[PDB]
Amino acid sequence: MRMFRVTACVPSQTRIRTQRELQNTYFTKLVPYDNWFKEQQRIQKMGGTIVKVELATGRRGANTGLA
Amino acid sequence: RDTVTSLISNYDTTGRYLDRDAIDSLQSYFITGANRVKVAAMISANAAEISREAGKKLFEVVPELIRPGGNAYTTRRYAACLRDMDYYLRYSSYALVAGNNDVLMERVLQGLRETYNSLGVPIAPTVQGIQIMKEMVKERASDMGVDDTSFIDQPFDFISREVSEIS
Amino acid sequence: DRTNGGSPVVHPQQYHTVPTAVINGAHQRDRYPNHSEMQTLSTFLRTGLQRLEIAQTLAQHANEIVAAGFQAINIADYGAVRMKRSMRDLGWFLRYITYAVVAGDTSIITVNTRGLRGIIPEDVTVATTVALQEMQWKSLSFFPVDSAAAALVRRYFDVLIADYQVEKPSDRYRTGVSKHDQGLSFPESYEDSGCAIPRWVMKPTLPDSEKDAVIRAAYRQVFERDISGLGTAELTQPISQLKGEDGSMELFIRQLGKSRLYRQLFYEPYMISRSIELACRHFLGRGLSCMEEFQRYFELVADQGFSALVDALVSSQEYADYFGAETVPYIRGLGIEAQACRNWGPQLDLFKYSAPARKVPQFVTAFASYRQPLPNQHPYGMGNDPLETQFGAIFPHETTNPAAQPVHFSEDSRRILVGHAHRKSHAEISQQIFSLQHSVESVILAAYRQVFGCEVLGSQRHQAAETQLKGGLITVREFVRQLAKSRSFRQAYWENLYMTKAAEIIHRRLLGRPTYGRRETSKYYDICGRQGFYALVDALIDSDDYRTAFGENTVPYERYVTPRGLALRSPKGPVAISKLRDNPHTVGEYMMR
Amino acid sequence: SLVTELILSADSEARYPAPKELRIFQDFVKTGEQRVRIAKALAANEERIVQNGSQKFWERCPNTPSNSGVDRKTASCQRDQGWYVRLIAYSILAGSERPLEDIGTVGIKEMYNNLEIPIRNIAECMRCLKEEAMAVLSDEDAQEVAAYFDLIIQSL
Amino acid sequence: SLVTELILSADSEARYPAPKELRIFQDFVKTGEQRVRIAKALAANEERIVQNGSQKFWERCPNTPSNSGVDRKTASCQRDQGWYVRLIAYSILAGSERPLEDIGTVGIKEMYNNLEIPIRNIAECMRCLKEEAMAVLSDEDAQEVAAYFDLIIQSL
Amino acid sequence: MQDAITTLINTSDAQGKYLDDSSLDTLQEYFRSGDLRAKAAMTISANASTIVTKTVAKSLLYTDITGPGGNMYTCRRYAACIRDMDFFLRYGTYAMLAGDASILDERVLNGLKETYNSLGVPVGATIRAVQAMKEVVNDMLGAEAGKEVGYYFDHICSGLS
Amino acid sequence: MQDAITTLINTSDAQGKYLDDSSLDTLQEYFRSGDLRAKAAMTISANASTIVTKTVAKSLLYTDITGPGGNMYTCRRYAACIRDMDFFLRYGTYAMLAGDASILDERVLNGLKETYNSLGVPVGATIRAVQAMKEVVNDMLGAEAGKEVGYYFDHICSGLS
Amino acid sequence: QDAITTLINTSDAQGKYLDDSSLDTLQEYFRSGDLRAKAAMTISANASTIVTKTVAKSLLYTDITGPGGNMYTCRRYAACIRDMDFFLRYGTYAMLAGDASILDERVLNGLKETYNSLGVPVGATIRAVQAMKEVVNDMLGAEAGKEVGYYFDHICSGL
Ligand SMILES: *[C@@H](C)[C@H]1/C(=C/c2[nH]c(/C=C3N=C(/C=C4\NC(=O)C(CC)=C4C)C(C)=C\3CCC(=O)O)c(CCC(=O)O)c2C)NC(=O)[C@@H]1C
Ligand SMILES: *[C@H](C)[C@H]1/C(=C/c2[nH]c(/C=C3N=C(/C=C4\NC(=O)C(CC)=C4C)C(C)=C\3CCC(=O)O)c(CCC(=O)O)c2C)NC(=O)[C@@H]1C
Ligand SMILES: *[C@H](C)[C@H]1/C(=C/c2[nH]c(/C=C3N=C(/C=C4\NC(=O)C(CC)=C4C)C(C)=C\3CCC(=O)O)c(CCC(=O)O)c2C)NC(=O)[C@@H]1C
Ligand SMILES: *[C@H](C)[C@H]1/C(=C/c2[nH]c(/C=C3N=C(/C=C4\NC(=O)C(CC)=C4C)C(C)=C\3CCC(=O)O)c(CCC(=O)O)c2C)NC(=O)[C@@H]1C
Ligand SMILES: *[C@H](C)[C@H]1/C(=C/c2[nH]c(/C=C3N=C(/C=C4\NC(=O)C(CC)=C4C)C(C)=C\3CCC(=O)O)c(CCC(=O)O)c2C)NC(=O)[C@@H]1C
Ligand SMILES: *[C@H](C)[C@H]1/C(=C/c2[nH]c(/C=C3N=C(/C=C4\NC(=O)C(CC)=C4C)C(C)=C\3CCC(=O)O)c(CCC(=O)O)c2C)NC(=O)[C@@H]1C
Ligand SMILES: *[C@H](C)[C@H]1/C(=C/c2[nH]c(/C=C3N=C(/C=C4\NC(=O)C(CC)=C4C)C(C)=C\3CCC(=O)O)c(CCC(=O)O)c2C)NC(=O)[C@@H]1C
Ligand SMILES: *[C@H](C)[C@H]1/C(=C/c2[nH]c(/C=C3N=C(/C=C4\NC(=O)C(CC)=C4C)C(C)=C\3CCC(=O)O)c(CCC(=O)O)c2C)NC(=O)[C@@H]1C
Ligand SMILES: CCC1=C(C)/C(=C/C2=NC(=C\c3[nH]c(/C=C4\NC(=O)C(C)=C4CC)c(C)c3CCC(=O)O)/C(CCC(=O)O)=C2C)NC1=O
Ligand SMILES: [Cl-]
Repeated sequence: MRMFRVTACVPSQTRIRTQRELQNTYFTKLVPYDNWFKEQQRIQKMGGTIVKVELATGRRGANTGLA
Repeated sequence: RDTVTSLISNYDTTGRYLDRDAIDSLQSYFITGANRVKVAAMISANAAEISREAGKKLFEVVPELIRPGGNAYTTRRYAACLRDMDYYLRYSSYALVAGNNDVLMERVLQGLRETYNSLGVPIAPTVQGIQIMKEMVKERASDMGVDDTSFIDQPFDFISREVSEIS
Repeated sequence: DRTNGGSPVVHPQQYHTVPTAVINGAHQRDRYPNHSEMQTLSTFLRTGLQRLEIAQTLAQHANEIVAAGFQAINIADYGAVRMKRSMRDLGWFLRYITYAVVAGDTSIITVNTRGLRGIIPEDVTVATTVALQEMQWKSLSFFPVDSAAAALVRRYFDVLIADYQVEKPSDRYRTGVSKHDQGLSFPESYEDSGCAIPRWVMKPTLPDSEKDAVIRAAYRQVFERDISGLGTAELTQPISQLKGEDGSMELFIRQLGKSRLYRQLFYEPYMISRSIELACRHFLGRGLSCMEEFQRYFELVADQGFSALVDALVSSQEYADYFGAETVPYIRGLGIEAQACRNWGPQLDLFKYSAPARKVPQFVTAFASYRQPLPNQHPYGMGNDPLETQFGAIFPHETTNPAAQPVHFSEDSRRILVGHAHRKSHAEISQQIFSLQHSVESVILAAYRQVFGCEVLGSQRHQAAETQLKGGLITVREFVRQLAKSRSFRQAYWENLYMTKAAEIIHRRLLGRPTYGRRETSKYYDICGRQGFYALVDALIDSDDYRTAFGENTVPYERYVTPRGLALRSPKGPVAISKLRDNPHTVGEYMMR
Repeated sequence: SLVTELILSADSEARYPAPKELRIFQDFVKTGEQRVRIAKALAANEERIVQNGSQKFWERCPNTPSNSGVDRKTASCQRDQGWYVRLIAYSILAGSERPLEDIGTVGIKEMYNNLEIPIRNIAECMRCLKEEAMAVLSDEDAQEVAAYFDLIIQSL
Repeated sequence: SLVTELILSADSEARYPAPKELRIFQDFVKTGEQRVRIAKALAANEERIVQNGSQKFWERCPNTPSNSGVDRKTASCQRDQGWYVRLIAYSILAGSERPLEDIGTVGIKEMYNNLEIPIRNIAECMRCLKEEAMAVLSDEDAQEVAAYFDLIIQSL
Repeated sequence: MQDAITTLINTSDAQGKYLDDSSLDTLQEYFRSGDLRAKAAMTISANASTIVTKTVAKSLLYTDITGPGGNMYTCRRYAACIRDMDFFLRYGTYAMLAGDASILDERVLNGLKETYNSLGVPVGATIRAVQAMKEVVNDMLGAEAGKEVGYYFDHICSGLS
Repeated sequence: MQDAITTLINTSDAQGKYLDDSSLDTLQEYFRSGDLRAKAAMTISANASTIVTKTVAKSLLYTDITGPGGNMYTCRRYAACIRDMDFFLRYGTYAMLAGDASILDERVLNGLKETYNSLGVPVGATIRAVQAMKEVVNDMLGAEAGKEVGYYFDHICSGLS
Repeated sequence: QDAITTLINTSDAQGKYLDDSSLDTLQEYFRSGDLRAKAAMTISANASTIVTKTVAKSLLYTDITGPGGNMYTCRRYAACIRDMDFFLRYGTYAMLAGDASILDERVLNGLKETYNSLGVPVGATIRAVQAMKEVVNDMLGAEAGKEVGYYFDHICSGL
């Protein structure tokens, strides 16, 4: 299935992480196509600066066979 | 659901339009809304004092709760009980703004007895402290100048009635 | 008044000892404790000599310790109650120091002391820390300070003073995730008392064994157990993509969810709603908060399948807020975050490892039926309602497939029963009566078919009562009582039965109707518990309802049932509930005018 | 239906249908032709049976709500008479009065008391309808229909 | 078992077991050694009591479906005899006829009438096994086994 | 319970009319199958125990269901199975003579799957046994009346299933 | 009502053989613990009311579960709690004497959790009362019979928890 | 909850210092703790061999491993083995704690409902756990085997 290689840093603005709830924000992550719209919207909702979006798997203009 | 949305939903489920009894009740709620917002403001300004002093008065009248047998003995349980007091005060203030106990129905009485029986929390000191909170908000509302203390009487009584047992 | 979500047995941890913390760690890693955890336990049990004797000497000299314990306050100005609480607090602090010394952990001190700065009136905090320092000095004064465990007592007193000097620590907040989700607050004392849960974070540069530990914890979160030892966890492409620099823990959680292993475990044996609840456990670490959350999930599954539900759970705001990108989901229970009362019963039955043992979806039933009136149910739950067949005491087992909906009925509450009298007619219900159907023999047989819903074997015949009734020595009522006091009746309806279930089924066989409420059921249960089986049989036969309905010469017959009984007795539906619409016209087929 | 009475009689005492129940069954399944003919005749002349019953009913007892001038009340009365003689046809076909009972004469009294129509007026109208059923049917068919008309008469 | 009869007798009157019931319990747990010995003997010689029972049961009443030439029916008869002597051993260990009744002698008549085997020939075969149980067991043990064999004779 | 005349009457009554022509020839079909239905009921009533005997001998005997650990071991369990078969055959006779499967709905198949699953009575083997009973009754009543009673037997099997 | 004898017979009977040597060792164990089980049951019968008095004294009194608004308030509820405690004592004794807890499993623990959740009876509190009863019987009997009956008391708690 | 937690819970519920009998109970726990730990280590190093021997002596060549049994269908066998490992390791947890609370909170609650829903024989489970008690006894020694068979018997009590 066609994948997105996405690097983004999503900051927290509504919670203070005490010592363990802190995880990371600068993630590079392979994203499936059918979820990337919702992941882009989610990390835009939380307030993340998306610095790098490329097509990891699949080609451009695929009429079929892309999944 | 506040009074408005509850009454509207009832008439929706029976299919009637608004009759004059509903218009009178809605106008009554809209007139009482100034007092309701005033009480919400005083509550938001003195909530920590009200909840904590009600806990203190309850532990004075019910002495056993801070004694070692009681389920508010240590400061962990003491802080948990005072946080429950803040919970009751906050959702009773929500119901005071709304004028309806739906908020209490879905967010206070949705399993409170099950939790308090699972943890061994005594029900009747909880409702006694709820009544101390109600008398406290009643008296500083009367000092504030609100003659009608009927509105602030109802959410604490509803929580007490739904939580308490049957003697 | 409202239906019950269940009050499960909960053990809230007030602190941690040394053995409890080590066993908690080993348990939360799903392994035997290892050599360093072994050294933890064995070294603490080695110091147990010194710890127990420290507690011995402190408890022995406690009176003088608190007698010895800035501007010193006046007794008369402070108050008698406040002086009493000062002395009580001081003895309490010393007791908790000895508790910590024996337990080997200052978790009890730190949990119970850290947020005490303003609980104590905070104008006497200088007096409080001076008194605690003087207790430290005295406790060390009669416990020789050269190189002994007086260093330990100094450290524990120092930890107590350091916890007490910590000012207002912020309560933890479980913020509401939607308009239907209530936000919750959480004291830090309750957070620090709660059992430590490992936070398995997978970074791309971790060693292999740490990565495999994170994989195993991902299996334990999602598949509820370690599947890596089995060859079913052959997911070499997802694991391999996860280990190196790509395919992070969120993508791996999604790949675990959409795998056919997860479908075989938590989607194939379940209906959609129970599957949604289990997915909520396995991908967010918590159960359904509210009904509207379940509406969202159920509609989404209905138009897009369960894999899209997994995609939506792991793609949600709450998932990235708690578990982010590379943190394994963890179960969010009692001390981990603040708990809601709304889903207390279902979520504590869901976090338990026996959550797949329940098939009927616990969250939706509780959430929906709280917003509904009381159900038609036996007062001691639905397991006490037998199956309305001709014979056989068929009750729902509490353990085999628990489909339990607990409900509190009042003492005066009465069950609505569907009577056969108002229904049907007469000469339609007087065919099932069998008074004095005039032959004696038929009346013996019908009294059997009431007492035991089918005709019984010869060894179960009460032939002496047959001879008595054929001779006219006893009437029909006494014969029915003798059949209900026969041994085979006791075996059929009293021995292999829960006692209130036994009482209810004997009431249904001897009265022809279910009980109404806690009046009747309470009286029968009290009778059969303080007096026994034959006493209940005699009290049911001599019950006024038996005399009003069945008199003395009439065999008992079924008169009332539960509405579920008629729903069983109409599998094609009820007769005429609204006029049918045979040959209707719908839009589209009409529009092609 | 009489088949249902035979089965519930064979049932409720846990036994197969006795030879005598089968004998009544063969008698009924051979009288079914006459029952079908009676029902067809009743369905054919229902309208005029109701009109003539209303004629005799309004002649003999005119102090009823049906002839108080309101056309809707007498439309309801016309339809009630038609429904009752339809139930008579149903009980004719079924061989027993159970259709008549379970459809029209179980809670009949409280029904008409809620509708405030006096019981004896309904009984008078049913006597009229019984006479109309006599006048349009042969003697055997008149007896078969009049048994169920008497069943209604008892029920009021 | 005798224990289960003592508990169920203590039950159904909502009272703790009497001194007499517990006295019978002490006597039984003393006799348990002899009862285990009887069970071991029956389990040791099951094959030969079944063989000799078949021998004399065919020598007395040959008008049975057993010796009708079908060797499968003979195998079934041998297995039934073995199951019933095993049930007797179970009653010996339990000290009550509860294993004999609950597994063996409640639905004797419906089972063997459905199986078409006539009842009293099984009664004869059980007399035959009773005589063999006399022939191989000591006198107290023989009487203890005889109680349950007579219970079987009552059952058929 | 309901029969063929009763359910035709009730559908027509729900529509608010008399018996229409289609229900009329359905009622003629009933009124001409009645004599063979009564004779089939009489023949079943003459040989009920023999039918159960052949049924168990061909479907349940000489299996693990009758050996130790099986459902039909411990003789009273065999008797309970035999009495359930008597019930199935008697109520199939009731549904055949009635002409409607209603009596099976209100007195047999209600809660029966729940009852058998509660007792551990295997339901697939019970379906096999009821269809064996269908073969036994098809054997000596003939095809036609055998087909008529096998319809209600298959309804029993569907209700168990 | 199943006991150690009847459980042994039923596992031997489901397989279809006689009781084997290890089962006979278990049978001997029951046959030689019978005397102390009877002596313990006689002592429990003599002192059951004293047990329940002591049990409620050390576990259920002087907590606000007993004061107003408790589950032990409204004196019929106190009598109900005492009557339930008597039943747990009697049925733990019945399970102890017979050797297996089948009477507990079939008479008490099947649906008592649903009943106590329906009445609002605090389940953790009644578990605490059962183990207080276990400790009381431990105190007035000794170790051996004490642990033998505390086995089934802990079984009651497991059926509750 | 270990033995220390239950002891301090009683003492704090009655609101006193640790009493001499309570200190004596802690003494028995603390100075039997070294043999408890040693038993824990060798139970950790030999858990697989114990489970093997216990299935061999209690659960093999009975008709529950045969067709139609509960340990037919190899995944059910692996589930059976894993249940035995869970019972061994949680009895070890309780042995190290000195209290049966980890059993009551993580094993015995949830187990009877699961086994009765899945159709698992309770009797075969208890005979397997008692075989485990015998095997650990044989490979450990009478005292350590008795101290861990107390918790194995608690698990059998909850079944
Ligand atoms: C004083 C009020 C009494 C008291 C309280 C007490 N409560 C707990 C624990 C909890 N309380 C709650 C309550 C709520 N959750 C909700 O969602 C709502 C509505 C907003 C309420 C009221 C919950 C869920 C818990 C569990 C822990 C948690 O914080 O999530 C305790 C601690 C229990 C323990 O022993 O650990 C206490 C002490 N105790 C008394 O004695 C007073 C009568
Ligand atoms: C339609 C024929 C009748 C009807 C339906 C109705 N259902 C609901 C709500 C729900 N229905 C379900 C059902 C299922 N859960 C499953 O897992 C499966 C899949 C096999 C089914 C069929 C559930 C869980 C709900 C709740 C979630 C949801 O609302 O979507 C409603 C709404 C009830 C409410 O209060 O909103 C309705 C109306 N109602 C009728 O009158 C028809 C006869
Ligand atoms: C021998 C003493 C008599 C006899 C025996 C005979 N039996 C059968 C067949 C069966 N016997 C049984 C019996 C039992 N089932 C149980 O559960 C119990 C345990 C308490 C018993 C005793 C059964 C069920 C059968 C059927 C086969 C099976 O087990 O599946 C036969 C053969 C009948 C045939 O042809 O099917 C025979 C011959 N016959 C005599 O004449 C002796 C008096
Ligand atoms: C026989 C073909 C199968 C079989 C049967 C079997 N049944 C039982 C026990 C019961 N059967 C019933 C059934 C009914 N109750 C009703 O009212 C009706 C009509 C709706 C039926 C059919 C009931 C209630 C019981 C329990 C009480 C009683 O025995 O009377 C058993 C006994 C099982 C047990 O442990 O008691 C058995 C063996 N078993 C087979 O193997 C056949 C496939
Ligand atoms: C005083 C008139 C008599 C007396 C009293 C006495 N009572 C107790 C202990 C208890 N009494 C109660 C009472 C009630 N609970 C109810 O629900 C009702 C009705 C509302 C009543 C009256 C309770 C609950 C207890 C238990 C203790 C507790 O509250 O936890 C004692 C103490 C006995 C002991 O050892 O606990 C005493 C002495 N004594 C007399 O001499 C008078 C005749
Ligand atoms: C006592 C230790 C605890 C307690 C008990 C309590 N229980 C009830 C009421 C009932 N208890 C039962 C129990 C059983 N049913 C059975 O068949 C068996 C015997 C095997 C048992 C144990 C039942 C059925 C009832 C209901 C009786 C009724 O309908 O009145 C109550 C009273 C409930 C009420 O509100 O009246 C109480 C108080 N409560 C505690 O706090 C103790 C921890
Ligand atoms: C033969 C190719 C190899 C071999 C075999 C061997 N097997 C056993 C013992 C058992 N085998 C099983 C197998 C299964 N049970 C199932 O349910 C399934 C699914 C169909 C399987 C495959 C079991 C459970 C046993 C235990 C016995 C029992 O049934 O209770 C043994 C004996 C081992 C022992 O220690 O006794 C042996 C020898 N041995 C070889 O050398 C071959 C490679
Ligand atoms: C084996 C000796 C016995 C046996 C076992 C058996 N168990 C299952 C299935 C499960 N067992 C559990 C139990 C637990 N899981 C845990 O994490 C814990 C410890 C905290 C326990 C106690 C669970 C939850 C299951 C469900 C599925 C799973 O495999 O995890 C099976 C399979 C049952 C089935 O049909 O799926 C078996 C065979 N069965 C016997 O007959 C032995 C006596
Ligand atoms: C570590 C054990 C522990 C302690 C000591 C503790 C503290 C505590 N004392 C408390 C309170 C006080 N301590 C004190 C007194 C002291 N506490 C001290 O240690 C000293 C030396 C002083 C100053 C003289 C006072 C005046 C109060 C007022 C209580 C009230 O507000 O009504 C409370 C509140 C509950 C109660 O009234 O019982 C708590 C929770 N809670 C714990 O868990
Ligand atoms: Cl330390």
